[PDB]
Amino acid sequence: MNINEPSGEAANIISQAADSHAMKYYNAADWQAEDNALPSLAELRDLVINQQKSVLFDFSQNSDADGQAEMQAQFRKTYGVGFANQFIFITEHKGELLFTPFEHSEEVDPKSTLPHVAFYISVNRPISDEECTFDNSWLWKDEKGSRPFCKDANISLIYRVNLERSLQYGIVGSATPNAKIVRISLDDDSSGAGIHLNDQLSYRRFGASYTTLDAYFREWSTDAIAQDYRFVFKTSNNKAEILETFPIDNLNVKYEKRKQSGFELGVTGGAEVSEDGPKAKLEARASITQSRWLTYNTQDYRVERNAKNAQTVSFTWNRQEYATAESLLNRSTDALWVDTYPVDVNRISPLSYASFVPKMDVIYKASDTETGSTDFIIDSSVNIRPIYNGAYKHYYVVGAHQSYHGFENSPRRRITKSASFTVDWDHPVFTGGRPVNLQLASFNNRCVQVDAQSRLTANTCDDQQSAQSFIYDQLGRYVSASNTELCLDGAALDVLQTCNQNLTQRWEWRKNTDELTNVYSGESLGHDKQTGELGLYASSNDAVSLRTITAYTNVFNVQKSSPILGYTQGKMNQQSVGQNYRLYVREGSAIDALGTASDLLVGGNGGSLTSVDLSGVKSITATSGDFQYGGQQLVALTFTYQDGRQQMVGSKAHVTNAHEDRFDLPDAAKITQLNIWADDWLVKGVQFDLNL
Repeated sequence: MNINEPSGEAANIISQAADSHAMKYYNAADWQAEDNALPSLAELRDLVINQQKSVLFDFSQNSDADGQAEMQAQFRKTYGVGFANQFIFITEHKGELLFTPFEHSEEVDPKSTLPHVAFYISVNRPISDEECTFDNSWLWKDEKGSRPFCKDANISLIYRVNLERSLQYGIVGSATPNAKIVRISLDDDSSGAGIHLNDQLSYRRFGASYTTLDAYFREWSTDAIAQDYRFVFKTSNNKAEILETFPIDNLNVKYEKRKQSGFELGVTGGAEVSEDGPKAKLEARASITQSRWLTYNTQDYRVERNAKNAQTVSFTWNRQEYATAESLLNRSTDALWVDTYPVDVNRISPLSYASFVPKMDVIYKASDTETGSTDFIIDSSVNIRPIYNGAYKHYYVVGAHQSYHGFENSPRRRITKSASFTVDWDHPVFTGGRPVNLQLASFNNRCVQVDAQSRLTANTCDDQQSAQSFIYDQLGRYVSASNTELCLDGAALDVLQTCNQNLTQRWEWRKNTDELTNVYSGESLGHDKQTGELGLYASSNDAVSLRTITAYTNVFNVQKSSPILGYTQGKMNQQSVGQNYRLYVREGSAIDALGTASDLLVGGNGGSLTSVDLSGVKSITATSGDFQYGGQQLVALTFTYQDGRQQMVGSKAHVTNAHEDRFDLPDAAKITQLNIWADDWLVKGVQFDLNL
């Protein structure tokens, strides 16, 4: 929905864009008239990542402080991060959202199992000719005019940001922290273009406009280099503190190293350590290492780490090798007739002017009970330094010579590009839980959804909609992802209630069923088969179904693998999906064998052969129950396609106490690997690995 006209500045941005066909414009003032005017997370990801559009958000229409805060809060809640800028461009970078906040149209004129929120922030600061203009002379600065000492100078950087939670896990003395984590990185796999000052260093020669005997008489001003590059990380309040950084110690000159900066987080665990999957309560069960790769080639520069306080850290690439104009001289004395450039610019590494790509890793922590918000500020700068050298004449009696000198008091100019983003500590990703939904199984595609007034309804499932996602916490409460202060309460199931210690807010799954029970009363969660309204029931009846299905959602990070459908038994069989994009299966009363190639089937020898086409599959449903021969057993897999067609392998006829698990494939995702558990008779479980 577009309701308001574009601002004058937005019209300039749209018209000046290099690819205007890929533009998508949104005036944030529209949200006051229509809550659905803003794109949902699914729509924004589809536009930005799948369709490769450039989405422009416009906050410039109304400058009211109350309105500014409301629109920013809506943006922050929906997309995970907030900015205090009039405009925000959103584009795709490394499969994630890249935010480019800016103020003026001139700034953009081209002429696994760990739950975490990932995005990128880009800064692009062209440096004007005036900003690299210095006097042509230092000895005679008022006489020789001025010139630009750089050419097409530019700062272009991309910051990787991760919002995540670490739980405490591990042996005493080596346990992971229990803290909310904001991680900011400039790494090898997502870096921007870097900082550029010049393709090659030129110079200009000048002489004294007066006769000289014992005086400076000649000067050379060389194109500028970076005396330093600096990167400062700050916060708006003390809710966050620096926990870990790389660099940790100062780096020396001529340092060549690719550093793996690993950070250990405690997690609720994947399918390997948590058998119950989506039905598992929040509990630390494993630790994972999240690594960022940082390549250093410091050459002329040492890297100095400075921590002003617990909230601030800075990294400065400081010139150490050939750091002075004097050090660049390759001549010391000469006869007076000699007239030549006394400087060897080959002593200046190209990292100093041609291309510099900084790398660093900053990990902030906040307490596990932190609330409110914090702004994170990054100041990236280059200290532009022109180079001046001079020649001094010496006459004694009957001989003479000149000596060469460097000047270090000459002017410098620091150009800084700043960026700031806002983090909500109440974001559900900071609970450490993997988001899940509550699907009303009597319906085909209905999930529990919370509206703005916290009322509960049944809506078409959208696994990227926060209103349909919950966190199954350590007490068995179902905490809403839209508001972590609200919980699903059996005392009143028409509206979410403030989370507390009451037993009516705690839920327990009945093993090997689709039945979710309330702790206080022992009754089961039921839903009306027509309206979807929730209630507590001691049994099913004509109007009410007691079947609830839960699965992992994609509100934080898109799931790259399904949970284990069925059960694990024996050796896991990894099978890659071939170019046919087809599954081969021998079926009967159950699934005898399953495979990706007609010859390569894992399982038993019986059953009737058939094939399943993976093209257009929207979801996969696994049916299990007590088999005619044995206990709990996977007996059927149902593939549902986007057109609505369904194909089922196996059967449900020879089973009792049937229950289902549903795995929904994300859009534009390809199945590439199958993990199949089977004995000599039947297939026991299957897990799907995806690529996005």
